[PDB]
Amino acid sequence: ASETFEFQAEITQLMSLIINTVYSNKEIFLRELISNASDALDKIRYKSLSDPKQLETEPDLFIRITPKPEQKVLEIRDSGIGMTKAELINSGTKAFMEALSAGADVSMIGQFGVGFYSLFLVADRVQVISKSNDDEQYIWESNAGGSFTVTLDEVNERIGRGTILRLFLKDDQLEYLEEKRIKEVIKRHSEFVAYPIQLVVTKEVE
Ligand SMILES: CC(C)NCCCn1c(Sc2cc3c(cc2Br)OCO3)nc2c(N)ncnc21
Repeated sequence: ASETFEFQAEITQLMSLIINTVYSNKEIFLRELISNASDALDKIRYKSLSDPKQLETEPDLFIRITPKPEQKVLEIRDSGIGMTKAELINSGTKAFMEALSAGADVSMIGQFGVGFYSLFLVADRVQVISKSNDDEQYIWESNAGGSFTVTLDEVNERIGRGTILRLFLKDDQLEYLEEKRIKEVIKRHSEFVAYPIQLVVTKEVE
């Protein structure tokens, strides 16, 4: 039983714009999601200052990137604060689009507070799987269209705490499934992240 919701008008506009743009430096999406992951980790860590038990659901603070080639999927996981069903369901958007019209580089998206949407530069569908200490695990899904769904999660691996951004990459952006490519993008735009960034690589035994 999934629930469907309509996106705020400006958001639907932003997604269409991003998923269709021919912008050339699409790799910036990884910088933005890692940044958001880092932000969520900061949150749970700061919250744990006066409520240590909050960390018990998942003691390790990390950002993990897992390419799943067979499915043409790239996952960006963090053991941050997570999001409840209400948070997933419920700006900076309009001002950013106006900046874009004037010539601003798409890479400024994060400074406008909407960097999450840069994922549509390399993917045409996304599932945000999240588990907040305050709610059950839920799945938020969008295909850049005007509506998104939120479903109680009974199909994905249990997240102790945190969020998984599961990107369904576009057929021409499959390079982001490659370990070599992924590393260089990370090393290039995320040198000062306080959390370990783990890359999960699958290698056939010799
Ligand atoms: C204070 C509040 C306005 N910040 C919201 C940040 C939402 N968010 C984001 S950005 C985001 C996430 C969404 C979303 C919109 C955004 Br923007 O709808 C689908 O889930 N990434 C997060 C993450 N990795 N962990 C926890 N929260 C995350």
